[PDB]
Amino acid sequence: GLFGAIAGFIEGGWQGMVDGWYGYHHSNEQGSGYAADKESTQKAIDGVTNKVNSIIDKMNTQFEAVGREFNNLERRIENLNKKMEDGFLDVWTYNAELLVLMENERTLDFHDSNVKNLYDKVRLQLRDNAKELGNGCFEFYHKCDNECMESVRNGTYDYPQYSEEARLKREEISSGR
Amino acid sequence: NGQSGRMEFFWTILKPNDAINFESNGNFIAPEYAYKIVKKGDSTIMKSELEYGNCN
Ligand SMILES: *[C@@H]1O[C@H](CO)[C@@H](O[C@@H]2O[C@H](CO)[C@@H](O)[C@H](O)[C@H]2NC(C)=O)[C@H](O)[C@H]1NC(C)=O
Ligand SMILES: *[C@@H]1O[C@H](CO)[C@@H](O)[C@H](O)[C@H]1NC(C)=O
Repeated sequence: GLFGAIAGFIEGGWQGMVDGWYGYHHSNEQGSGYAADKESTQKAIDGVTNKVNSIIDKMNTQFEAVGREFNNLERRIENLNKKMEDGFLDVWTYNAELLVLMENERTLDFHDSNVKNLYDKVRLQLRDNAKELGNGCFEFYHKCDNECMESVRNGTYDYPQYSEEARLKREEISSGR
Repeated sequence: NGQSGRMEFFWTILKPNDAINFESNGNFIAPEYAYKIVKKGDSTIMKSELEYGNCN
């Protein structure tokens, strides 16, 4: 994908996160578990919902054939009528098909972007209090219990509060144990 | 349909308060019944071989 997240550096998705499109999996002393990100999933639903509505709305006026009859010596205008009417069915079919194809790509790329951005949200909260492992996961340099996890999930992680514990752990790791 | 003669029909929309005056000397096929246009609206002449489906 254009944003390299879905079926990219995050290889494959989670059958087990059922309550949203994007979210988190965590793992600590008290266990592990999945949790949807409500806010991103909601922005996405808003986007896609609006998109589907805009498509319906723009296709609202659009050519509507009407039947006209012509006698056997009005063949030139019967042909001009057929071609005019076929001409519009063709313009409109192209418009619908191409809009659908073009917007499908954008939609699929929109979600990809949404996962990248969420990953980056967590990345820039944690900074060097966690280590980027490369598969979509962060490994903390400090103990992070369920309360601390939620703080990551909801925008509230206090970096200063853990950084001391973080610097001690990074220290132990560089030194070799 | 067994006939070599021909019949050629004509028509007009006769506005309210106006009259139509015929005069003839032969070969006239005269009106007996005519049609008041009681209501106007959206419709169409569909071309279909199908029949009434008792549905809506
Ligand atoms: C058809 O009949 C009516 C009368 O029943 C005629 O109505 C008169 O027409 C004149 C001219 O059009 C009007 O100005 C008057 O209002 C009507 N006069 C009267 C005395 O009612 C009408 O003219 C007739 N139409 C034709 C074409 O002869
Ligand atoms: C975010 O997470 C913490 C849990 O550590 C919680 O106490 C806080 O109230 C949450 N804030 C909001 C706005 O939900």
